[PDB]
Amino acid sequence: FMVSLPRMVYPQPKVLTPCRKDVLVVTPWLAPIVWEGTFNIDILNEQFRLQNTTIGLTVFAIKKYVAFLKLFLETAEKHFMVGHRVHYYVFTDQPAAVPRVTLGTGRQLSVLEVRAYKQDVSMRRMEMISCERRFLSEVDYLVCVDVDMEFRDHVGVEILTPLFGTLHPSFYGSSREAFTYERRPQSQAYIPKDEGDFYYMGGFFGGSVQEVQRLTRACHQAMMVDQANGIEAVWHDESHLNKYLLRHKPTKVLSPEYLWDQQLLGWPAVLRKLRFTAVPKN
Amino acid sequence: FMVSLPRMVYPQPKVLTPCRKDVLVVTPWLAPIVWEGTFNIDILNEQFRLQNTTIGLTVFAIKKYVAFLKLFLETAEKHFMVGHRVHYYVFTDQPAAVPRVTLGTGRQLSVLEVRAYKQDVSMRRMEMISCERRFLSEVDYLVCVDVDMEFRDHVGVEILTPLFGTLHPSFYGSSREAFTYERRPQSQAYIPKDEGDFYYMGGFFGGSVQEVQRLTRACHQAMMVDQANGIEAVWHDESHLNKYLLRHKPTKVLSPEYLWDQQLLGWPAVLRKLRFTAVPKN
Ligand SMILES: O=c1ccn([C@@H]2O[C@H](COP(=O)(O)OP(=O)(O)O)[C@@H](O)[C@H]2O)c(=O)[nH]1
Ligand SMILES: O=c1ccn([C@@H]2O[C@H](COP(=O)(O)OP(=O)(O)O)[C@@H](O)[C@H]2O)c(=O)[nH]1
Ligand SMILES: OC[C@H]1O[C@@H](O)[C@H](O)[C@@H](O)[C@H]1O
Ligand SMILES: OC[C@H]1O[C@@H](O)[C@H](O)[C@@H](O)[C@H]1O
Ligand SMILES: [Mn+2]
Ligand SMILES: [Mn+2]
Repeated sequence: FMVSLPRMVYPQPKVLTPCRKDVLVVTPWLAPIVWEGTFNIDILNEQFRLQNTTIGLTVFAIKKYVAFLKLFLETAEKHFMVGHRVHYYVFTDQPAAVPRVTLGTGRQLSVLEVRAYKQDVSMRRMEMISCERRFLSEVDYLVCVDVDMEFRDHVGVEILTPLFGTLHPSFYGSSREAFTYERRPQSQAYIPKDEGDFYYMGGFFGGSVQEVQRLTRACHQAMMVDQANGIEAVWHDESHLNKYLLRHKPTKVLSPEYLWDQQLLGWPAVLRKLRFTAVPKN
Repeated sequence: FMVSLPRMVYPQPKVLTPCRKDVLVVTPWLAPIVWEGTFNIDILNEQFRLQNTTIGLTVFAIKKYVAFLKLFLETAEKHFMVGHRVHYYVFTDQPAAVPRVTLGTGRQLSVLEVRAYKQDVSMRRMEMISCERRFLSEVDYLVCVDVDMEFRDHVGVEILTPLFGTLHPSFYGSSREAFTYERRPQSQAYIPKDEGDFYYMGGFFGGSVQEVQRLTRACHQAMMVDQANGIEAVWHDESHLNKYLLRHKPTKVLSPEYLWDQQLLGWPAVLRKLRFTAVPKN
């Protein structure tokens, strides 16, 4: 049950003025595409706080990638769901290498030890995410991200929805035939040249716990099939995520504001904010 | 559980071209505003058929308004949720005056006899809608409309969502201070001049059965309070609907395509289609 919003004073939305005219702000299946200027964060904050929403954030830091956790977590503290309940889940082969990061109130961190693999590290995240009962008991939404990243600006409840993917920053202006989907029919991830909505980035997806369990289960089952058949998708888990989201349309799509690489792509005018960005690495 | 969509061939959405640049297509709380050009109905049809969705449509035809049912129902047959399961619920004081209208397969009609009131006819719909157990057993969504209307074009599953309202065709270009909300603080429907997103039309709202029961319960309770206090809102149930939807934001908003009056307002260029329209009356 959702109680009433309180009185709020904010600018009237005007139907005969769009804020954003430069970009597509809704998918053809009526999912919002989240850009700056499309949301009033005060209204969304009220809505989600009235539900006491808890957001879980998963991150893998295996082998040398433990080095990325300090900046990841410190900047998450500045920018990620501030004001909301947050539970970080750090999956690592080196529990003792997890930095001691000071958290704001209502935020917690759990360290989950996993085995290190010798592509497989990236690909095994789906299996490892699909800690199932734990998440259902502890959080409302799961957000699943790469560790070699930093938050530079607001990443908040505007992302939350049953199922979301993020537009890959190298492909948002590309035609579908250019997308690097898996193109071999022998793979479970196969997508023909005349199919596809978007090319989603494997490093930032999420949703409700139920929908995230569904996705990671389906992608892990599809990768197992490929394994059995002696085929490895061109972009590993990302290929499978793309096949899933083609057949199960996300209920929001995040703009490239939410997964950017300023060294490789600069700062185009279409991006008002650079919210979550790649950290330079070998 | 939602099974996979089948392969489909359709135009790629392009992120750096919006279809609609002339109008706001998403609210500041990230609800789509449904205009022609914003949706691919093939994708939406697939999604909703995979769920075997059943849509209930409520209409009141009391006293002389029974005359409007033939055209209402015949045009609903041509345009309303065609291909989906539909259950019409016709609330009337004259069961024998309900015309015999031939229905397509998978569609049914029930006649529910009510008492006629001597404003009260309009206002009592909320109470009468909130047949509660019946709807929960028989339909997935409820759509609640005025009878003095005709379908002229497609009205389909693009509307379905947990909770929707429709932009009133006289006010979609107006500033909020011009909206005819109830302005007396003594009414439960009161909305101050600096509040309000939109002015929703009382003649077309809906949602999931749960959310529609919530709305009609809340509006009926608020009208009872007003009654007890000797105040009748300026626009009756519509005033209360507007207060509800201010405090409980709809998950889609329908454009004025979905409730138009061509005699009073013509056919502006911003309306690509006129889908559900007023029938001329005294
Ligand atoms: O040795 C490794 C390789 C990968 N990863 C995790 O897998 C994610 C995906 O790998 P990576 O970021 O290297 O892919 P890229 O973004 O360079 O294509 C990383 O962010 C880490 O979260 C890891 O923890 N250790
Ligand atoms: O005598 C009446 C008055 C109203 N209504 C029902 O209440 C709705 C709202 O009334 P009306 O359409 O007259 O409001 P208007 O659109 O003229 O302001 C009507 O469409 C009918 O569905 C009715 O059935 N009989
Ligand atoms: O073409 C797909 C690839 O594009 C790269 O820019 C990215 O580093 C890879 O991880 C993969 O997403
Ligand atoms: O101002 C509100 C009113 O606007 C009229 O156009 C309509 O006929 C009324 O039923 C009411 O909605
Ligand atoms: Mn990465
Ligand atoms: Mn009417």
